[PDB]
Amino acid sequence: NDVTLVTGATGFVGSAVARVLEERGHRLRLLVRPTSDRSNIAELNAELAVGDLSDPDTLAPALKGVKILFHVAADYRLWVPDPETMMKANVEGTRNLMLAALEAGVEKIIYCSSVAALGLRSDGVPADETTPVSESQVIGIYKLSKYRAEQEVLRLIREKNLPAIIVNPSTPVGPRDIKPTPTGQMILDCASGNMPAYVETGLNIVHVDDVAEGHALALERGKIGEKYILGGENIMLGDLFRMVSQIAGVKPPAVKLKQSWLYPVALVSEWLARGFGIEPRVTRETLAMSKKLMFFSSDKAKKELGYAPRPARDAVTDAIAWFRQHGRMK
Amino acid sequence: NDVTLVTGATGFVGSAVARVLEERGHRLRLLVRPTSDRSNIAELNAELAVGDLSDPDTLAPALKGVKILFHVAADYRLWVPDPETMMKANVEGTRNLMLAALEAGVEKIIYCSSVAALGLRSDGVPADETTPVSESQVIGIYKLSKYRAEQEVLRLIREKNLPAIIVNPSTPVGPRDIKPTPTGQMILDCASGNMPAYVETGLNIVHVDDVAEGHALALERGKIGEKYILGGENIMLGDLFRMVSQIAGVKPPAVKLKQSWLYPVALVSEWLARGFGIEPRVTRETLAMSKKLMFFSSDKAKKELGYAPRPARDAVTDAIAWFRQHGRMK
Amino acid sequence: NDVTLVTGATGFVGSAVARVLEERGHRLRLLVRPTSDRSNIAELNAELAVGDLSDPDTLAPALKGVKILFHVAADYRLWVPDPETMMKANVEGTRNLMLAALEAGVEKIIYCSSVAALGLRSDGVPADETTPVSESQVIGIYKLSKYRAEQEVLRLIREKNLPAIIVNPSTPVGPRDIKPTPTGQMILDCASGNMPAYVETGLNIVHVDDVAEGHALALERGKIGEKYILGGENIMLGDLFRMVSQIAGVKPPAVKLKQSWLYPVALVSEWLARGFGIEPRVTRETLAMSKKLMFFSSDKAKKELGYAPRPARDAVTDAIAWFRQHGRMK
Ligand SMILES: [Hg+2]
Ligand SMILES: [Hg+2]
Ligand SMILES: [Hg+2]
Ligand SMILES: [Hg+2]
Ligand SMILES: [Hg+2]
Ligand SMILES: [Hg+2]
Repeated sequence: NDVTLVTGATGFVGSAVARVLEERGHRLRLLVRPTSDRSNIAELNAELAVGDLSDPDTLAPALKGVKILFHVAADYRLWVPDPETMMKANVEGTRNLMLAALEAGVEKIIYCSSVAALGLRSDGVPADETTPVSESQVIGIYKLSKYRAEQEVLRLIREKNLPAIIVNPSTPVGPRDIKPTPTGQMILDCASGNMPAYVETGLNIVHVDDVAEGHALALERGKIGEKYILGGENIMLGDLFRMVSQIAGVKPPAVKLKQSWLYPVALVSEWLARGFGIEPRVTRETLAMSKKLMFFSSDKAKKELGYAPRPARDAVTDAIAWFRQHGRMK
Repeated sequence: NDVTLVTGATGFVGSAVARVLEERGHRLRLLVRPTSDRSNIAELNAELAVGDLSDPDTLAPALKGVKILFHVAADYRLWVPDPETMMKANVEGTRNLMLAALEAGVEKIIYCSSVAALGLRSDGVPADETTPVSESQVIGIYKLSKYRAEQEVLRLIREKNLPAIIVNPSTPVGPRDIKPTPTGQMILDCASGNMPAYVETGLNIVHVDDVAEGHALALERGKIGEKYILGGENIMLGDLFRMVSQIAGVKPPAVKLKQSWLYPVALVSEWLARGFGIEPRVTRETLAMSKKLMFFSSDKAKKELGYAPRPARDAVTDAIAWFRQHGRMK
Repeated sequence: NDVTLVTGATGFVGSAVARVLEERGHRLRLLVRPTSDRSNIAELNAELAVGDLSDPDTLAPALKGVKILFHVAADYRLWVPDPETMMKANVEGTRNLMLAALEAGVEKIIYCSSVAALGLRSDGVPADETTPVSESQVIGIYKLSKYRAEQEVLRLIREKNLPAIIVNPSTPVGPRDIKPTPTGQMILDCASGNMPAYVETGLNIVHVDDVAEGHALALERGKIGEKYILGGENIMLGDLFRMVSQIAGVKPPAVKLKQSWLYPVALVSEWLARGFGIEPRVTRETLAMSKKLMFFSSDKAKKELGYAPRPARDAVTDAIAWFRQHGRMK
């Protein structure tokens, strides 16, 4: 009657979301995989349900007696040999979960999505929940997957009155980055001195604990059918590495490749594929999309939810302090 | 009773075919998906039906009262980040549409397929509808998708009495190339003096209005179960570029890369994959297939349907003009 | 119920299976695909059921009156342009087949899997049936495919009482390598003097007929539910080539690339991908997995089954002769 189910709780975001809910005193049930590793888990007094999103039979048991569902992705950019197969399984998995929660009579669903599902501006002014997005401008399987999944949730919200509120975190950094996420691995390589080169670009960094808190705020004050960007700070990658290096007491990376220098590679790529009669993975048309800065505003969640992200330097600082104490810099 | 249905009408080939059928006085229904840009369409006075091939349930309404179906590929050679997923949708969609059309009692189906579904020769004698082809000779997802789709149409002709005539256009060029098409893009790069190199290739260029006409002609004179190639001119790529440059009044590109110089990249490609335990995208064997000239004959369509295509010059000349009037070039 | 059924008999590994089953006086029936060139079923005394693992309906017929089933994948490491689609087809073709075998009352099933489905050691001690594996450790699609299909067969064994014994060959070398197999290609490139360089790995080479023997020996002495490695010799790739070259009467390749030299290539690949916003196909984590020697122990098949394979030397010798006689060597 009173159970909060969170999925993806072994992940970086999932577990931080779980901790927040716990300190707010929800009764937790955590869906985990048959495989799965309960390491940043045992910390939580929590019911554990075992299940798997691709098979709707194991989900009803887990959603019995559940009032509130937080759907958080199991991983965050987990590399795989089969990316197209993973995108189908993740899109369908989300659909099964959403339909199952609907069927079990869950009252409120908070769906964790991502800025990767959202649109971009070209003039370098930060994008928001209103920026138009089209399938034809999405560039990789990671983003395409987040885009398709988010579109599924919006279809179910409209066609079937799914009581879902959507959250779109930017790129979370912070302590407890166990696998390291890709952004963690970059911060680690850099803090360690072993990152000689990099390709410039723009991203938005957000403390993982702020993402977490923002999920709780969406449950408390968010409106069914709305998306809310959960960003922190719009930062260039060079500036990020400047901060990492200054905090870690090390030399910043020597080599900065401008994105416009990838143009020739794009061109060669188109010529190789043509010459071989295959599809290029990368083209000039590809580069012109990925050139855009990934800059987002969190103003909608600021006004509408009282979301208060701490600055990017705080997230980077904690992530490094944690990496040092936990042996990751060796 | 008497409606003509046309899919892919927003695309380059689809809308030409649509226009041709209107000057012939057919009543048009356009199968369309929900976000489709309505801009290429407006000039037609057509019923629009929103429907999605991947799903049988949506098609029966779009087929009520339809005497004639033109199934034209939604896109032409559109790069995607999920080529295999799109292949599944093209192949399954075409099956669905074809079953739904049997179930709705459609009297004629013109199926738009491509020379990419057909077999190639190695003596540089132009191939035709008769050239043998086997699934294992086909080297990219794009050609494989078209080969498999056509096989399905052939199966349903043979097993379920599907009343389909098949049309196999070569590579269409001309006005109204809005995206543009990858070939229009080569036209553009070349016309403006920024294609410094190209890999020698041979292909077959057809005026996009000849493809559209050929489609109308196949309905009026073609026999159920027959494939007809709708080509124009077989031309080497360097000759196509020398022609483009002369028309645009610039210097031809002067760096022509032989295909055989790709060997060492194909070698390095196999060894790199082996060293990383993955599948190479490109092998020595791929390269032997890519070598073959995409030369084709339209003799069957000229003799059986009256098809009278124009030279490549007209196609390229018309493309450049349009590109000029609508600001893609000077 | 008299007939021994074998799929993939047209394959390199099937062609060896039948041969050995003739030598044993099983009454054989060979499942065989409508296309597939029937070259190795040629003068075998066998029934000729035509079928396709993709749909259950061609199977009910071919299975009827069959006591013993050997399921051998027909394509050994076949490069394709659609590898994830092929993995789906191989997993489901195996599920279908196994379900049809239940129906038909088959007593014993011999499943051909592969060491690719198994775990690997980091220390370079040969791994065995017992070595732990998880999905996330798995490096390429071929491996993933083999892994998933076996995880399927293990499920049917467990929960539906599939009467299957599992066999895991290492890498087959010998006569009748038609495509060839990627390894056969490496033997041709080597035997002809066309291999300047190679990356150093370890491999387990097994005479293709010893794999055949192993299949039969598994039938006659092996427990339901158990796996059996069917290997030969663990050798470094370099020694393999010295071996191929001496037998070919040619100079060995003299460029041996260390595995650790790919590390900057992995790095470059991660950066180009980040810059182009696509998923890297190869990363430092990939490289760490693929560094491991593909080394395996056959002790279990030796003890439970009296498997006694020959040295790798014989395999290479049988294979080169075959190549020479069929006119594929310079
Ligand atoms: Hg997320
Ligand atoms: Hg650094
Ligand atoms: Hg077409
Ligand atoms: Hg040019
Ligand atoms: Hg096998
Ligand atoms: Hg060699």
